[PDB]
Amino acid sequence: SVLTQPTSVSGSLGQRVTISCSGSTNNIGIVGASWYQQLPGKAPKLLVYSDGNRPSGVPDRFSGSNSGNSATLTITGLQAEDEADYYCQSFDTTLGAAVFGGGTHLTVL
Amino acid sequence: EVQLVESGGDLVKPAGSLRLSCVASGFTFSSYGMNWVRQAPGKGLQWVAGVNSGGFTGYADAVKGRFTISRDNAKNTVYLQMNSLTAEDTAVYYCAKDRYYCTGDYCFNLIAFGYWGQGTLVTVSS
Amino acid sequence: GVGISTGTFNNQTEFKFLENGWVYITANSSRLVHLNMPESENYRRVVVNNLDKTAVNGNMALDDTHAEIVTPWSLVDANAWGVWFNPGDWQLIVNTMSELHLVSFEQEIFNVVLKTVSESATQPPTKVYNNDLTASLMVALDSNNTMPFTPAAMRSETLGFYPWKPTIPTPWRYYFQWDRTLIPSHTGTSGTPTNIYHGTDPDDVQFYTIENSVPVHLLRTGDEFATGTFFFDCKPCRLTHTWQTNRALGLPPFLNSLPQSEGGTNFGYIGVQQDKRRGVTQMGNTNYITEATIMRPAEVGYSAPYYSFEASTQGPFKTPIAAGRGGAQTDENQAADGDPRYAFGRQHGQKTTTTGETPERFTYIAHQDTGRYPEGDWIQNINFNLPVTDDNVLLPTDPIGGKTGINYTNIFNTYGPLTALNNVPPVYPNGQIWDKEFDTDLKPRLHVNAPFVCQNNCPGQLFVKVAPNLTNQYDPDASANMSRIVTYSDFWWKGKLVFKAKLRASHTWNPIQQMSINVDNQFNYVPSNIGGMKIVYEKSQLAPRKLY
Amino acid sequence: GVGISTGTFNNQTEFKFLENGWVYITANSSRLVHLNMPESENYRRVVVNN
Repeated sequence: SVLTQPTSVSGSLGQRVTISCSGSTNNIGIVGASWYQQLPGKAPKLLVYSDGNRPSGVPDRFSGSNSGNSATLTITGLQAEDEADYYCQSFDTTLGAAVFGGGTHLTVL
Repeated sequence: EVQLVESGGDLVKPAGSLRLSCVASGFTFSSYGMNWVRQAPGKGLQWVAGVNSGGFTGYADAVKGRFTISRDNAKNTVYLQMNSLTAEDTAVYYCAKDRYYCTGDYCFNLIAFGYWGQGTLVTVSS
Repeated sequence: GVGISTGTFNNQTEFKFLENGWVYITANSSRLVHLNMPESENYRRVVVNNLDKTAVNGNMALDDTHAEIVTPWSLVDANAWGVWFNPGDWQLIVNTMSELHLVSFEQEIFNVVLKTVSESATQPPTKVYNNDLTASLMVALDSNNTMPFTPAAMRSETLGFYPWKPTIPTPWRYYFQWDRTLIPSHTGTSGTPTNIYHGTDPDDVQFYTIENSVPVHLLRTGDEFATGTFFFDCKPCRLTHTWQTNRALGLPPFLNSLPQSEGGTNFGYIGVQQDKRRGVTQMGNTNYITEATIMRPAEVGYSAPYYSFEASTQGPFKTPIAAGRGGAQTDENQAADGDPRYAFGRQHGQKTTTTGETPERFTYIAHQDTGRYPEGDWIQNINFNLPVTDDNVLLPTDPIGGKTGINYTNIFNTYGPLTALNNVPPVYPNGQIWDKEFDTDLKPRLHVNAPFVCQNNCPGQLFVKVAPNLTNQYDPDASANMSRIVTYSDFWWKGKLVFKAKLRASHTWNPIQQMSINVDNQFNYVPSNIGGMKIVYEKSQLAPRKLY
Repeated sequence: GVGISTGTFNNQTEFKFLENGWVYITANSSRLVHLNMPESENYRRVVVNN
């Protein structure tokens, strides 16, 4: 199993942007998405929990939502440092395995 | 704060075996499950395995039956024995710890979270 | 006779067993006690008023103001666990015993030595300590419990926990009556709310003195004083804990479909649609029967307005609660209210080779789950239409009074005719063993400080003093401080506490948890190379027991 | 009789204390044994040589 994601997304400095992920009843419809950010060559760092909360030190810009078999991540006040690859994550209740999305690259203009 | 470290990644011939190691500090290693996640150069992520406190283990089908994961609760260390490696296993491997304390067979290995370590690189070729 | 001894030092613990699985635990403790002469012989009425600290808005919790009488007497208190049992004996009691009773208590003062100091004042400093064979140690056993009861454990001012280290007694004081008001504030309130101290109302004034209330025994360097055995009347203490919460009381539901292979995901299934289940519930306006909604005999544990501060004539105090959080055993950061925190020093556990005034602390996470997890509670409108809408459920995340960090659970109480709760576990070594029952018409069900509480009366306190060793220039008409010869007394103390305990029995296929030495805790029970010792806290209710 | 039971099942491990710190340990152990008839009603003298 796998979660679908868009290949890439673009946004201008200071504007808002959105990213989406899709799954199924047994991965997203039961356990919400957790969004990760990966800088070039670095280990990824989480942005938003399925709980809807953010870890300590994560800017308020990011926020996440969930609806049925899909989830969505948004950035408010897009900044140059936000240019990175992003991934959705969930848990396939049937296979009992963590399922990671296909990844998305965000471009800051 | 939670800190994880990894070692053991190296270039190795196809087949054979290789053994990774990840070490932890700052949190109660016993109460939390530990997971490995891997990513090929420029490719997406893929969960490898997880091991709850009781010695119960979980694996993805891509490795299920090939790799064997374990823990040493007395040293906050987890090991991943990667037998029967093939070229497709070439990837970077990271060590993670779930957010929510958990133990036993019925325990989900990884739900959401982990202070992922710096990771170790692995290549299979000859 | 000056040259004759009057007692024997004995710090042994004996386990004489009996029929029917009972053991008589006689714990003998001896100590060398060191007592100086009191700073003054006069009973002082003193007032503490930390106006500077409490004037800062939002620090009301830091209030310390009070009134006390400072007496010239020192109190010998052996009402702590470490005074009596060493780590090994505690291991034995907690691992092999199920219940523990209190039987008797004795103590005596023997081998009294009184010495006087002379300083030469010569340019190279030097001094001499000389014996005073006719000097006396004043001893007063308050057998009638006439003086206010002042258990030293609450302040970590009890006798020491090592036989080979001498110990001091504690300067004795007791509370006067003060009327004090303090309106709480926050960092943001304007000006300064009232922080006033009013004084004493004449109808609550009680000035006690040892001299006018208790016989005083004048022990010279060859005398002895023995209190006499006291016998207790307390209820039994349990060395086993309860895990069953309300969700674990009674018969589970029959699982009409069961797993067929081992696997983390191979759960079971009750197998019947919820609105179609047979059972009994108190919720008369629904047909859903669920583990959260199925009838249970009663309530295990209760919720309280935790961190409530309540004001009375003497100022704010924290509303005490019986038990703490549930599941906090896995995370120290969630100790929260209920579970006690002990601060203590080198007489009572702290690594004896540590410099500074910082005390070792631990919070005692209990083993019994008569607790609560406030983040999971919810109040929902009576209609119980599900899933619940925003307006029909009050969640632990919702505001109270508009304060974003005060939720309904902070002002919530669920104590009723159905609450089943347990007594507090003993805390080794800084815990208290026994306490006196309040002299109120209606009495509390338990004390949060000590496991054993006393029905009729129990042991009298022991007060010590050095007699006035006057110089030849005494003049009772003088207004100045009375000129005394510097004198101090070293007397041996021996006590005997007799317990009655029952030997546990294996009730289950599986082993239970026990206190055990391991490669981690190893160096907590042996002296350091330079000879320093420590006593780490130990659990007392490891073995589980069936609540229902 | 054919229709009457001739014994009672029992596992219980009973601890009974005496004076002077001794304890009696009575260990009851009860099983159900299953016994097929032997392969041959004769004794056999056999050699194994690997």
